Amino acid sequence: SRVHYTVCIWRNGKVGLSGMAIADVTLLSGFHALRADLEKLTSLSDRYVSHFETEGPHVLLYFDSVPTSRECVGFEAVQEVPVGLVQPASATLYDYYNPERRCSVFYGAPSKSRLLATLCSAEVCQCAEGKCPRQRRALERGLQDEDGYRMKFACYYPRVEYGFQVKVLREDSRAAFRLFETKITQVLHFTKDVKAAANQMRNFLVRASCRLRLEPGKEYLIMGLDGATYDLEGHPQYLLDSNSWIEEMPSERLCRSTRQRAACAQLNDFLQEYGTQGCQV
Amino acid sequence: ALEILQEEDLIDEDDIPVRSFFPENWLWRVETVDRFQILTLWLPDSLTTWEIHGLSLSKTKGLCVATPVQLRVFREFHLHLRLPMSVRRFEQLELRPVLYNYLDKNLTVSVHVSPVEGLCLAGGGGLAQQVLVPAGSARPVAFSVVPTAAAAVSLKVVARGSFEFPVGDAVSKVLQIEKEGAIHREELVYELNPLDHRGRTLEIPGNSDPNMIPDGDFNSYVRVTASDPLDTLGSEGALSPGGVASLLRLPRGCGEQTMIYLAPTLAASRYLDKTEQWSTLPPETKDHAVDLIQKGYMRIQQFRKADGSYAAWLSRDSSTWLTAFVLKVLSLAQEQVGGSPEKLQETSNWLLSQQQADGSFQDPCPVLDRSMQGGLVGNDETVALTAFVTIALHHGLAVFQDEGAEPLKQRVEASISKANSFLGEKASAGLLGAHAAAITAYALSLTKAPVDLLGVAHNNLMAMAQETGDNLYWQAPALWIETTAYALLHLLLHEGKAEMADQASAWLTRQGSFQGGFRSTQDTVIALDALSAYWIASHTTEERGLNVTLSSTGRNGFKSHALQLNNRQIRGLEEELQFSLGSKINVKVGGNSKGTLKVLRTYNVLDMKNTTCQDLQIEVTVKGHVEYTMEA
Amino acid sequence: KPRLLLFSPSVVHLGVPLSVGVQLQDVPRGQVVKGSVFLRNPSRNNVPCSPKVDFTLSSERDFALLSLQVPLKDAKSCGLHQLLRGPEVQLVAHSPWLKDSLSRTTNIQGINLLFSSRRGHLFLQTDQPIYNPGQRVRYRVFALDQKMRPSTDTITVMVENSHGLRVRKKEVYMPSSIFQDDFVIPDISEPGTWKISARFSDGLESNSSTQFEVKKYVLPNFEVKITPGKPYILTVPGHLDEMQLDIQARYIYGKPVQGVAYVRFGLLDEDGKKTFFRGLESQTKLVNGQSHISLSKAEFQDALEKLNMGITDLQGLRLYVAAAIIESPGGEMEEAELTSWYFVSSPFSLDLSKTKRHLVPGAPFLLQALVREMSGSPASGIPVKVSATVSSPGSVPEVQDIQQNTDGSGQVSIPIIIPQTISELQLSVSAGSPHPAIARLTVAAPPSGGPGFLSIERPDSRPPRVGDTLNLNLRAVGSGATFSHYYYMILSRGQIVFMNREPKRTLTSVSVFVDHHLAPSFYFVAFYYHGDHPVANSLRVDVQAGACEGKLELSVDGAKQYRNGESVKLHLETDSLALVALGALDTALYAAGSKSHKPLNMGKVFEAMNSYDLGCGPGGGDSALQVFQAAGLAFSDGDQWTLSRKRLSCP
Ligand SMILES: *[C@@H]1O[C@H](CO)[C@@H](O)[C@H](O)[C@H]1NC(C)=O
Ligand SMILES: *[C@@H]1O[C@H](CO)[C@@H](O)[C@H](O)[C@H]1NC(C)=O
Repeated sequence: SRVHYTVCIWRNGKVGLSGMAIADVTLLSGFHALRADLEKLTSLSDRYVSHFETEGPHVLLYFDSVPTSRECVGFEAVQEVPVGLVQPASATLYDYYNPERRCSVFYGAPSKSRLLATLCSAEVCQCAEGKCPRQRRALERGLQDEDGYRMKFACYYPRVEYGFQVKVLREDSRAAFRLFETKITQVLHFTKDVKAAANQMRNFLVRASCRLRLEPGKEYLIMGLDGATYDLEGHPQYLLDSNSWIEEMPSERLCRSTRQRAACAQLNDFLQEYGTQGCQV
Repeated sequence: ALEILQEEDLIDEDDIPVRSFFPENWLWRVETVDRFQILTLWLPDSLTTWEIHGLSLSKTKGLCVATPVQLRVFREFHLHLRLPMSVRRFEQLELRPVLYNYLDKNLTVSVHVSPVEGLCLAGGGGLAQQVLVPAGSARPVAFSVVPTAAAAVSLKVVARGSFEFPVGDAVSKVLQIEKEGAIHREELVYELNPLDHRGRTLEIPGNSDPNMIPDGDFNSYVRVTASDPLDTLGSEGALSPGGVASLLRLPRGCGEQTMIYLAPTLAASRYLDKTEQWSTLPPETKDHAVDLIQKGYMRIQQFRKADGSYAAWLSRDSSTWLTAFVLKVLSLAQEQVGGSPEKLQETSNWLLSQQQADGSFQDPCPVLDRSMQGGLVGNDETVALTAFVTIALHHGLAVFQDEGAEPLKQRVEASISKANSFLGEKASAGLLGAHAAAITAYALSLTKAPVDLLGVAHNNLMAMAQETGDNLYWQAPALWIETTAYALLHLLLHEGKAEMADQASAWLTRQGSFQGGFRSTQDTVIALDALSAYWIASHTTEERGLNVTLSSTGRNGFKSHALQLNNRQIRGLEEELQFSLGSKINVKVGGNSKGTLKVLRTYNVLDMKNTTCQDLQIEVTVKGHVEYTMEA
Repeated sequence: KPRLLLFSPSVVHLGVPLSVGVQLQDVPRGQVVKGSVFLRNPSRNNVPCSPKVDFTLSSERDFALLSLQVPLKDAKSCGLHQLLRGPEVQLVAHSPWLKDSLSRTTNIQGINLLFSSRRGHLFLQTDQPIYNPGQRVRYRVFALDQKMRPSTDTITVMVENSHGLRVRKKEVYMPSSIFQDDFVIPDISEPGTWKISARFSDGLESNSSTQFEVKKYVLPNFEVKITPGKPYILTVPGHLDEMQLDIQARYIYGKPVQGVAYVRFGLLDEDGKKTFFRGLESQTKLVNGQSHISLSKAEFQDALEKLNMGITDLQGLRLYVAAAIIESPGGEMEEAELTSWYFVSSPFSLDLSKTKRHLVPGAPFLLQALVREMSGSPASGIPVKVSATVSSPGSVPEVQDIQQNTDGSGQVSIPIIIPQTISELQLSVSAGSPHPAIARLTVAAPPSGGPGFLSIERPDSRPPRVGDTLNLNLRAVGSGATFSHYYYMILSRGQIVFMNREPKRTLTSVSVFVDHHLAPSFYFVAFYYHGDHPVANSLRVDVQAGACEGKLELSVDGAKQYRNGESVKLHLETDSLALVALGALDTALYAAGSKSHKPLNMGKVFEAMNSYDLGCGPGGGDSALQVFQAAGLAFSDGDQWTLSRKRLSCP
C-alpha cells in the first residue's frame, strides 16, 4: 500500500569544498512520493528542504545548508504497481557548486539487503542470484518416468557441466550462504577441473535465504553449471542454483518396491552409462 | 484492484526491433557525384540529431562546402541508456534506463534486463518489472548490476508493452569493464647534450615497484623536447646600404687610376652580393656594376705587358705589387665575368719569377702613388709585399683547370709551400709590426699552414695586440682599419664565427659608418671583403637536430626506435612516440642541440582507499510493506 | 619625358604565376618598344629565377598585363633556397629602349621584391570535434592551388598532441587531391586540444591547420542553453539595466526537457577568477522546456554590497551564470555556463576600419563607420553624428557637423567636405542614445606642394554582388590637365587581376565588373601623370555576396521526422563531376565540448583565399609610392620606385 522514507544528509567537508547540496533520491520501482507530504515539508519555518520536485520514482530535494551533524527529512510514497524484482536502489547527493563532488549510496527495501547476493573467494567473485532448490526425488512421485530424459537434460537442455554423486559431511554457514561440505563418491562429468576424482573434499554452497534441505551423512546426485570461486585449499567450488540437479539416491528396498520398480533401475542404468560413455559419442 | 498486473499477456520481445548501432560519427565515405547523386542511407539506432558535412571538390569548379543538413530521428516511444565510461569488475553499479512516452495514452510496460553471461543481475535476469508511464511523461527503470566479466559484456534492456497497445523497445549496448587495479604513470626526465662527451650514451631502468598489477594494461611512451637559445643576438653587421653603392665608379684614367676606381667597384659589388643588400638599392645597380666590371676587365687588358705583368703605361717597367693587385682583382672578377683564364695563368706565372731563392718577393718599380699601397712607406714593406703577393697567388691558383693547367698548378702550389714556409719563419722570428703580422697570419691561414707555423703567427699577433679604444685590437688611421680587416679574416679562417671576430667586426663597421662610408683607399678594399666574409660566416653556421636512438628487449622481443627532431627545418619541433618494453632501455644520443628526454611508463597499480563520500554524506532508510510478485 | 612603368605584387609566391604590369608614358605616336621581363638575382652570379615573357608596346597599345611563371625548379636552381637572411628577389624588365631613348647605363629596369614558398590552399577536417582517450580519430586534408582547383602536389601532414608534441607525420602524393587517414588517441592522454598541421612538401611556409579536443565524456541526451535577453549589461549609474535570462534545456531529438534548473551567479574577471555570490541562487522547474529567471536591481546591489563592491568598479568583469539542470524523473544532469555577459558603458560600438586615411585636400572625405551592438550584431537605424575639425590652413579652424542614420548592416557613410591646404583632420564620432558610443580619429594631410591628387568617388556604398557592375567616378584634383588618360587596375588576392585605361572626360566614370575572381576583397588602384611625376590613389572594395563557383547542395527529400533504422534518400547536387566528402556528426558532440569549435565553412574558405592579399588598410596615401605600396604593389618608373616591404605584417 504505502511505504515510509527517511533521508539524512551531512558533511565532513568543512576542510574540503563548501556549498549547498542537492539530494537526488530514487524510490522503489513502483512508488511515487506524495506531493502533499513534500510541500508541507517545504513550507516549514526551519524546513532544511527549501525546494523540491517529483515525478515517478524520483524526488529532488534542495538543501541550502549542510551541517556536520545529521540533517534528516522524512516523507512517504505510495505504490503504483507491485515490485517485480527484489532489488536495491540509489540516492545521490550533489554539491550545488561542485556536481563532480558527490556521494552516491545504495539502499534496500526493508525486508531486503543493501547489495546483490555474490559469492567471493580470494580475488574472484561469482553471481549468487536465483532460486536454489531443485530438491527433486522422482522415485516417490508420479512425475518419474522410464522415458530416460536424464541424459537429454544433461546434454541438450538445460545442459549440465559437472556431475557427481556426493556424500554430504557437514552443513555449515558463511556470510549469506549455507555451505555443504562433501566428499565425492563417484565422478560422472566435468568441464572445469578435469582432474576431479573420488574421495576429494568439495564445497557445495546454497544461498542462506533458500529453503533447500540437504542432510549430512546421505549421498546425493548433484549436477549443474561450473562455478568460478574455488575453495581456499585450492579445490574448485560449486554453487547450487536454477537448473542444477539435486536428487537423493535410493536403497535396494526403495528400488525393489512397486512405486519405482524398474524405473529406479533405469535411473541407475543412466548413471553408470553417462559417467563412462560421456555426453557425446 | 489498483495493483492488478497483466503478466505474460504482452508482446513477446521477438517482435520488438532491438536498437544496437550507436555511432558518434558516420557516413564518412567520399562519393563521386556527376552533378547528381542519391545515397540510400540506413539510419543508425540512436535518437539524436545529425549534422552532415559536405565538401564538393571538382577539377573545373573547385572547392564548394555546403550548408550542413540537420537530420533528427525520433521514435515517440523509446528507452535511453547512458552507460558510464568504464565500470570496475566486482563493483556494483546502477544502470538507469529511462522510458519515454510521447503518446497521448498512458502505457503499461514490462521491463527487464535480459540474462547475459558476465553480469550479475537481480533475481537472475528472469524477473521483469511492470511500470506505467503517463502520456507525455517519462520514468526511470533503474536496475542494479555487478559485473563479473573481465573485459566487456553486451547488455540488452527490453521493454514489453501491453498487447492492447503494442508499444515496445530494446537497447543492446556494450558495457566496458575496467582492468584490475588503477592507472598510474611515472615520467623519467633526463637532460640531453650530445655536444662533446657528456650524455651521448646512457641506460635507463624500469619500474622495480611491486605495486604494479602484472596482468594489467602496460604502455610506455618516449618523447623528447629540444630548446635553442632565446637570446636576441649580439651581432651587428649591415654596413650602410647606399654608401657602398657610391663606390661604383667607371674607370677613367690609366691603369693605376683604373685600379683605384675598379678595385672598390668590384669590392662593393662583391660585398653587396655577399651581404644581400641589392634589395635596398636601385634594382638595376647590379647590372650597372657588372657592366662597370666588364668595362674594367676590357680596360685593364689593354695595359697588359708581355705575358702577364702590369704598369699604368706600357713603357714603364712592370710593378710586382700592382700585378699582384690586378691578379687578385681579376681572379675574383672571373666569377662575375667570363674572362680569359690563360691570361690569369700567365700573370701568376710572372709573379713566380719575382720570387727570390727563398719565399721573399720584391717589386722592381712600385706604383706612383702610395695611397694604393696604404701608405706602406718604410716598415715591413718587403714582408708585407711578400705576404701580399702570396695572397694574390692563392687567389690565382683557382683559375687552373683541365690537363693543360695541371702542371701549372703544380709549380704554383710548390711555390706557395716555399712562400708559406718563409711567412711562418718571419712570424716565428720576432716582433714584426701589427700590419705585417696580421697580413702574414692571413696569408698563412689562406694557404692552410701547418699548426706549427699557423699557430705561432696567430699567437704572436695576440702578444702584439693593442686595444683600439672600444674592444678587440688592431678618426682612426688607415693602417688600423687595414690591419683589423686582415686580423678579422685570419680569425674567421682559423676559427669559424670566432668570439674575437665578433668584436673586430663591430669596431670595423663603426669605422665604416663615418658620414655614410669610408673615404680612404687601400683599407676599404680589404675591409669590404672582410666584413662581407664575416656576415656570411655568422649566418652560415647553424646548429640543428637532436637524435635519440632507443633499444630494448622485452615481451615484444628485440625492438629498436630511432627518432630525430631535425628534418632540416626545425619548426619548433617536439616529438612523441610509443615504445612499450620490459624493464631496461638503452639510450644512444646523437646530434648537437640541448634538450630534455622524457620516458613515460604507465601501468595499473593497486586500487587503494576510496575517495567518494569522505566529505559529503547521504543516508536513507525505508520502512513499510512492499507488495511483491514471484519473490519466493 | 618618356617612361617605362613596371608593376608587380610586392611578394612573389614560388610555384605561382606572377601577374606583372608594364606600361609606357608619353611615348611618340609611332614609337614601339619591345623587351622581356623575368625574375632574377640571388647573389649567385646574376642567374634568372624564371622563364622570360616578352612584351611589345606601342603608343596606341601602351600597357600590357603579363603572366610570369615562377616555377619551383628555376627558383631552386638559381639559388633562392641557398639565399641568406630575408627571402628577397628581383623582378627585372629588359629592353633596349632604356639605352636607345633614356640613355641609361643599363638596358634594365626592375623592382626589388620579397618571395615566399607559401602556395595553394590546404583544408582539413576531422571525424569529430571531440574524442575520448583511446578513440580512433579519422581525418582528411584537401590540397588546392592558388587558382582554387585540386592540386596533386606532395603534402606533409603532422599531428600534434595536447602537450604540443608531434605524434605522427605523413608525406603523401595525392592522386585524387584528398588524403584520408586515421589514428588512435593514447588511452592515458591528458584532456586538451589537439592540432593537425598540413603543408606542401616544397612549402615550408604553407601553414594550415585544424584542431580538435580530447576529453573524457559520456554522450549527453539533452543540451541546456543560457540565453541573456541582451548580451550586455549597462553599468552606467544613470540606469543599471535589469538582468534577465531565458534558460532552455532540450532533448537532442528535439523535445523539451522537464526538470529543474539549478542556477548559480557571480562575477568573472578577465584572468578567469569567478567569485560566486553566496545567496541569490535560483531553482526553477522548466515549463515547455524553458525557465525565465531574472536578477533584481535590489538583489544585485545587495550582492555587490555583500562583496564590498561598487557599481563604479564594474567597468571590467562580466556577470557569470552557470546552470546545472537535473532531469526529472530521469536523473540525467548536464551543465550550461555563460561567459558572454560583459558589463558595458554603452549599448553600441563603433568600428572605423572602413574610413580611409590620407584623404585628398580639396575632395569630399567619406566617413564610413559600422555601428554594432556591444558584443552583439550590427545596429540598424542608429543615428550617428560626426564632428570634423579642419585644422588651420592659416585661417581659423572650423567644425563640420553631419548626422546620418545607419542604412543597414551598421553602415553609415557621411561625406564631410575637406577644403584645400588642411593642416590635419580631427574626427570625433558619436553613435546612438541613451549613453552614446564614441570614437575619435586624427589623420594628417598630404605634404605641401604636391604634384596633384586623384579623387576616387564611389556612389554606391553597398557591397556589390558577384555579377553586379560597380561604377567608380575618377576626378583629378589640384593641377592642370596636361594628361589625356588615367590608368587603373584591379588587385585581388595579392594578384593583378585586370588592368585597363580610361581617357579623361568631364566626370569620368569607370565600370568594374565584380566577377568571382574579385571575391572577397579587392583594391581599385588608378593613376595619372603630371609631367614626370605620378599621381595615384587607391580604394578597397569588399565583395560580401561570396558563394561557390559551382554548387554543392545537400538535401533530404521528404518532411523529415524519420524513425530509427529507416531509409533516408540523401540527395547531392553539384555542377560538375565532383568528389564529395561527407560526414554525419551526432550534435551531442557540440554540447559535450568544453570549448566548441565551428566546423569548416565557406566563410573560412574565403578568409583563407584572402590570406594572400598583400593589401593593408583601406587604401590611399600621401604619395603615389605610398598608394601603390599600400595597395600591395611594387613600382618603378626609373626615378621613383618602391623599397621592399617588411613582409605581410605592415607594421
Ligand atoms: C492516465 O494517467 C493520468 C495521470 O495519472 C490519470 O489521471 C488517468 O486516469 C490515467 N488514465 C488511465 C486510463 O489509466
Ligand atoms: C607556422 O606554423 C608553425 C607551427 O604552429 C608556427 O611555429 C609558425 O609561427 C607559423 N608561421 C606563421 C607565419 O604563422
